[PDB]
Amino acid sequence: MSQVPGRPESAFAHDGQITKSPMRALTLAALAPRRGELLWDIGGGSGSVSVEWCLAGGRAITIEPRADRIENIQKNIDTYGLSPRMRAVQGTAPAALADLPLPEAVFIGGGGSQALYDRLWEWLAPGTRIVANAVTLESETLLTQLHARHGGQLLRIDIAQAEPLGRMRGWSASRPQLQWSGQR
Amino acid sequence: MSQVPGRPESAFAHDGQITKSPMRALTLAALAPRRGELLWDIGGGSGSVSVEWCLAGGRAITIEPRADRIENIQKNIDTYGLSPRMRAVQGTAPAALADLPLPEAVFIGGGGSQALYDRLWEWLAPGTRIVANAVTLESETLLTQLHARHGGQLLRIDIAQAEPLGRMRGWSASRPQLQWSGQR
Amino acid sequence: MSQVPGRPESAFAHDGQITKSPMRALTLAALAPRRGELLWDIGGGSGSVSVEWCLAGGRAITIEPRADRIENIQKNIDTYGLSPRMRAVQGTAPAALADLPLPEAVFIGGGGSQALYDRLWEWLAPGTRIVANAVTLESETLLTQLHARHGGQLLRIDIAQAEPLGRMRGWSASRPQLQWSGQR
Amino acid sequence: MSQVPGRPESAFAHDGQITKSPMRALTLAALAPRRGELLWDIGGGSGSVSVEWCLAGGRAITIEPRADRIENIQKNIDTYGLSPRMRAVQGTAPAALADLPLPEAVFIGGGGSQALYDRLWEWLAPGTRIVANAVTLESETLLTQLHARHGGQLLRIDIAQAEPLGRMRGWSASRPQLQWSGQR
Ligand SMILES: Nc1ncnc2c1ncn2[C@@H]1O[C@H](CSCC[C@H](N)C(=O)O)[C@@H](O)[C@H]1O
Ligand SMILES: Nc1ncnc2c1ncn2[C@@H]1O[C@H](CSCC[C@H](N)C(=O)O)[C@@H](O)[C@H]1O
Ligand SMILES: Nc1ncnc2c1ncn2[C@@H]1O[C@H](CSCC[C@H](N)C(=O)O)[C@@H](O)[C@H]1O
Ligand SMILES: Nc1ncnc2c1ncn2[C@@H]1O[C@H](CSCC[C@H](N)C(=O)O)[C@@H](O)[C@H]1O
Repeated sequence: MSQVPGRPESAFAHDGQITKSPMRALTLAALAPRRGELLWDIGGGSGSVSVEWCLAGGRAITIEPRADRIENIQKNIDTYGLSPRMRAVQGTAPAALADLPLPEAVFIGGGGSQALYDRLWEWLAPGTRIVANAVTLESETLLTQLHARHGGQLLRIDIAQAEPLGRMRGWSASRPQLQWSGQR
Repeated sequence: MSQVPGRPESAFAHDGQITKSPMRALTLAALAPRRGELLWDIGGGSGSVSVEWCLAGGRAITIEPRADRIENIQKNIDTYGLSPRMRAVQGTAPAALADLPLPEAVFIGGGGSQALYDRLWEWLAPGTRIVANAVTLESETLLTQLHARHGGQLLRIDIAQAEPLGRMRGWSASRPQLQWSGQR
Repeated sequence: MSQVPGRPESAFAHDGQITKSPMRALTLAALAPRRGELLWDIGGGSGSVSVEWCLAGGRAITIEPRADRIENIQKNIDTYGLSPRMRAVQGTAPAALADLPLPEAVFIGGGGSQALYDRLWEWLAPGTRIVANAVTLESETLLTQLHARHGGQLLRIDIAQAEPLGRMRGWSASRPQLQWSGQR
Repeated sequence: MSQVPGRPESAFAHDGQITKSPMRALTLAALAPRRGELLWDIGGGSGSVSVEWCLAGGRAITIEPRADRIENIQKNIDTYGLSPRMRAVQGTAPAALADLPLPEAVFIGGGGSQALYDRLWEWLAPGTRIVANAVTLESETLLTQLHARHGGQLLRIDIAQAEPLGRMRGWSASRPQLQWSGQR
């Protein structure tokens, strides 16, 4: 079992919603976990980002509304013997982050609206690290405005795979993603 | 300091030829270090891949012809106290590889030719993992051929960054890079 | 000489600010000249869009503030004997637009601000076609907003070219460009 | 009806196989038709590239094996009153090009193997223009080798559209295409 992020999708329980391995390698690079650091993983999903954060030696709380997804998250905590360093929390951000200890880092997988970012600026200790991925055009202008307001690094990421087609190979149909890496 | 690959380019002595931090994350994700595994790093440059591979628990031999770049590799060995774990060899592949112990993984950022690959193909223990980045049409073609012959994974990767443009921002002008990841 | 848009950049007097030939093809495709239709070309530069629009049978008014660039527009008018069909106006939109007859189509390669668009929105006959290229994060955001408000088509476009790289070839480093095409 | 290439897909009879409008704008830009010039459109499909070549004032022969596709091609000749400037030919290249008059330009939509390119170099008058689009990795290395051997322009083209997803917008999943524009 690998000592670095980007571990296969199949290292995790998940439905058809999971940060794909190369994106997750990028995401963890930007999160930059130090040992014992806390992360709020807003979005959650399969919790795979949290899992790699914890395997790098971090502690993580992983917020997620959907019940089916929370089961997957929980299986992944057990599978990696991650209690109590990682906690699944069933809820919806920002509301679900009201009664939680302040973190050193925040990952906005999913749920990234202005209301979230207003609350975050209201609730978080200055210099708390933020990392966000956006796949919609609306999420993208949001990350672009955040980068205008507060600086940081803003990356545009395109990754495709080679695949069958049908006696030949093609590039898999790809979407770019924006990622913002900043503070506060 | 960060517990995962893709640390900033300033965490390393380098001369301008370093592997960019997000690409370094992707590569290490493909290399997938397990504790104590050995890496051949062909085309060391400033040795950043090897440093992050060894920081994840591996050992590495780093092959670079240029004495001035070797010196930077040496500093990174020093900085991170990796001398038990990490060796520099001044030289050219394939000649410099000939008396080395066989690795568990190989990385080619260096001058990857068909010669190098035929030699690697003859020498390597079956199941040894290979990872290569290409940034020329000629080396990309080569990876695609390698992929057609041997399988594994072939990724096309484009990463840009938000850069100044007068009082405006613009995407930095990037090249896609091809990355093959296979074995044997 | 070629009967379609996207003629080489050498078929025009220009100063370095010209629209690239493949982008000029895409733009004219979006503009879709019918015989005798009128174009407002905001941000003329060297007037290449207008030249190709008028060569397809249209008429155009070309708006550029810089006297030295106007001179290049003038040469292209001369070269192609377009003076009955094509006018240069030295100035800035929106002021320079105020006494012009209303067009059948408008192209903004020029300084496209929200001001310009509010004014264009008030002045223009409903069904007038609009086409804009963006190369900054700020102008791209604007196009996306325009798209959300008004519909039409929004394309993301990346074009690179095979360039030397020592004795090897590599892709030239390009930016994506956003292009909106709508009406009213 | 527009005086330039890139006309909508729906301006043509076609099954689910047709050069998409922006690609076709690019393709015709590179073909550069002059009035009365002959084109072999190898591939054929719906014949849309031929149709725009002829509407620019060119003559075209359009080779295509599949019977269903040839009906579409023929409907497009009738619809645009293109007889006899455009001829549908049911066959398979290179064989199907044995008894045909020599052209000024060649478009390799589909069917682009080495056998084709060996025959073409054997059958065509020096300085005959070639334009080719490739979507597979094998077709791409072929166009890359052709560019090594004979120069010309080699472009990498990525175009995406904005589209629903589901209360938001996404970029449509896109494949890059290589296009070679050369001679002989
Ligand atoms: N307001 C909100 N707060 C928290 N999570 C939300 C949310 N809105 C949507 N989500 C969740 O965000 C997830 C999408 S992202 C899933 C991928 C995940 N990052 C992974 O690595 O596995 C969905 O599971 C969705 O239920
Ligand atoms: N035949 C060969 N054998 C070993 N190294 C080579 C080589 N040809 C070129 N190289 C080296 O490969 C380097 C380019 S790649 C440098 C990036 C490196 N992976 C890093 O992270 O720092 C150059 O320094 C060059 O000297
Ligand atoms: N407010 C404004 N009104 C009109 N033109 C403007 C403007 N601001 C900038 N421009 C012009 O827009 C040009 C950049 S775009 C040049 C490309 C042009 N379409 C061509 O094919 O040649 C510059 O020359 C600049 O002077
Ligand atoms: N050897 C060959 N010779 C000629 N046509 C071929 C071929 N192999 C495949 N084709 C055809 O090439 C077509 C794919 S391309 C279709 C898009 C077309 N360029 C258009 O603009 O409408 C298919 O119709 C296929 O039947």
